[PDB]
Amino acid sequence: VDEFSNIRENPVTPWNPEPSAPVIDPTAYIDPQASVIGEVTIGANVMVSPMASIRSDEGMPIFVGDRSNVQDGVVLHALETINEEGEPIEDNIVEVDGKEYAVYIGNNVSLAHQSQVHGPAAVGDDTFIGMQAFVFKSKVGNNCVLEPRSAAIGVTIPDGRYIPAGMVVTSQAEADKLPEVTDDYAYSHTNEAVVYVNVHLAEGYKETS
Amino acid sequence: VDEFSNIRENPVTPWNPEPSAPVIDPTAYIDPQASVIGEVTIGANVMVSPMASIRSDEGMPIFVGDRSNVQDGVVLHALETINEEGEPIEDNIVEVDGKEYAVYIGNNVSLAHQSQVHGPAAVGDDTFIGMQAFVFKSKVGNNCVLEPRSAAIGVTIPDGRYIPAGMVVTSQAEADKLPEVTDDYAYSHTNEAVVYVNVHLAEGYKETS
Amino acid sequence: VDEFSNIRENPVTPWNPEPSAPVIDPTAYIDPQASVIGEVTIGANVMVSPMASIRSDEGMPIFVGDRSNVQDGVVLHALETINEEGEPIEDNIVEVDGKEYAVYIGNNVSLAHQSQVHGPAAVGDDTFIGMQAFVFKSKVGNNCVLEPRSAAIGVTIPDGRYIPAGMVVTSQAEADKLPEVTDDYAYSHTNEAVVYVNVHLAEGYKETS
Ligand SMILES: [Zn+2]
Ligand SMILES: [Zn+2]
Ligand SMILES: [Zn+2]
Repeated sequence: VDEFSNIRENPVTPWNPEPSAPVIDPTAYIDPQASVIGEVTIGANVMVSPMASIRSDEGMPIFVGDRSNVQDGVVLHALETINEEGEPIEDNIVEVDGKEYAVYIGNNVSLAHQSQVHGPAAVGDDTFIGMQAFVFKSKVGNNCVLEPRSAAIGVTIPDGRYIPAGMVVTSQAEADKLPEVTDDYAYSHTNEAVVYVNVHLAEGYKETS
Repeated sequence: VDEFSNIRENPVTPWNPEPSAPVIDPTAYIDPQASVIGEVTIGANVMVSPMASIRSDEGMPIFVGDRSNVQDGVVLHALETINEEGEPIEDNIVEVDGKEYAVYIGNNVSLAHQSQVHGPAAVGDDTFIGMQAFVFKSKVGNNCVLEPRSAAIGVTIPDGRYIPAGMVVTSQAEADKLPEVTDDYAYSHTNEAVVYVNVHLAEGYKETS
Repeated sequence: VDEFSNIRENPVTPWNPEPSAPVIDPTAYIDPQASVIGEVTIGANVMVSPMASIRSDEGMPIFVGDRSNVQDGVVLHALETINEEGEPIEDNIVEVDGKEYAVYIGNNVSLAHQSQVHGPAAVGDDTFIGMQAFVFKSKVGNNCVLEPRSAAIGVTIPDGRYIPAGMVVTSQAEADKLPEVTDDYAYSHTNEAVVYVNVHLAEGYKETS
């Protein structure tokens, strides 16, 4: 009757000679119905909600910074980062200040319910990635806001910008023209409130396990 | 090897002094791979499918009426409903005839696969919320239809209207102009059939547990 | 403390006199946190990822061909295929060369993370169904590409075409006009690489169980 572990090593594959187990800070809370697999780093005070799936078995590594949250049904996965010659595929590798990642999720970042960040991708600190939104082959700057159902594919979202709900951004020209987050923007304080809440949820939930 | 309960209390937090466990009608069926947490009310004959996540740990309470269904990977969650003074945040509280809710899902409502209703939100009786659709900060009337991939954010959808597939409705002006459901509309009988089916699935599945 | 099986029979219902258990090739890998229910056929070398839900309890049967993959949070489900007279509802039945299915997923097909194929539907061989995409009441040909967040509802996508990211195709006229996949198209080699990877992941993961 379905006996198993939800935090585990990635399997041996032609691009993964030696398996890795997730490296998770004692202060992070991983829901029992979340799945965390392979070459993953999870930082302090991170909340991982039911049904999230963080799978570092193809592209690796996948890093989630401190005080960030990975909400219900969020998926983190990436395109192959090493070839057949054990050759790093640089096109599928993201570089975040001297360190290489398949997926890099910064500090104080919110991955809201049912969103997905697929590598190669980087999401900078204090950014809110909206409900059902999508990031793939992109670098989202810090202090950004992806409204619900927006997407960034193959682009760089400059620091401090936002993507209106439903908008799919596929070109650098359009990413260059995004609106700026200002004090009066409707999602201007959303991330700070969410981060506050989720740090407190992680602690509350750690006291139930 | 991952030992746990999928129906459980919310954690103690600064806004939740005392934990609550879900209140679920004996005739509802909660799939073993669904997650139901915290201040939740689930009505009679409700079917909750694999991978759904109903989490009342921030905004609360979350109510699902009789004969409604919460399909695979559907997420129900809400913005904080109480502040730091144990102060009710009225902007994040929905009012459904004398009673206050973070998320209110009426009777005979279908939350189709991978949709999401995030509070503050109310969905009126006999409404079909389409596959992958999204409701957030909105009141959807009764006898409505959100086609697949449609969304209602920050609006009121009048009774008897529908939102074409893919359409993101963010303004009251646009919500005011939605088309009416008529006998010949393609989704006119969709909800009644779905409700019929899911009430019967709940009973069938209850006989397997 | 939540004791259960993730691969199981569908329940007895008015349209399902006798329950069926999934028929899964020994070489397929079904993640322990995936759910597979009812009248399902899973072919060889298929990888089913965490949080996927394949549920054949309404419309049936649901078939997934050899060397195909059903990624994280993907949902497969279908509209009722038999009435009250045990009457086959031909409108909700798809025909794939002499055999009838509620959902037919061909060989070497990739159902990428958080996508969904809802029957009646057929997806032809070597097609990539993008992240968060949607197929419902449609026949997607072989060698197609649904980019991330695209959708096909009520149409036939001819062989060798693609749907740009975010595009919702609801009419045969628009499906007739889709662009062709060519050697230089950005997703032209995507499916073959994904299929290669997932066949190898299935084998790797089978060696961990
Ligand atoms: Zn992937
Ligand atoms: Zn939420
Ligand atoms: Zn369905």
